[PDB]
Amino acid sequence: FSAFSTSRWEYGSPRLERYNGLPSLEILGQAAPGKSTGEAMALMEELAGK
Amino acid sequence: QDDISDYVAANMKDPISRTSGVGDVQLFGSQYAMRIWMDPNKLNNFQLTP
Repeated sequence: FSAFSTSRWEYGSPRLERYNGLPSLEILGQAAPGKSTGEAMALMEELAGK
Repeated sequence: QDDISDYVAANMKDPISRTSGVGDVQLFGSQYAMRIWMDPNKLNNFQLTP
């Protein structure tokens, strides 16, 4: 095999995921104990705008 | 028309097709493809066939 090939080490994803047909990364998190889940969702949605 | 059709196929047809209550989606175009337009004279020169 060394006659007709070369080898190298590179980084790759062991597990790829898609959401609604498009490549995606799932982020799991919780709201802070003082605040509600809706506020956390809205804040993280606003952060994604940046 | 080809670029617009490819963009619609890649980013708009699939999400709409899975929208609730949408039964069938007919694309008025065509998605991109790798077109290999062969030349019979050049293929004959090199003793090659499709």
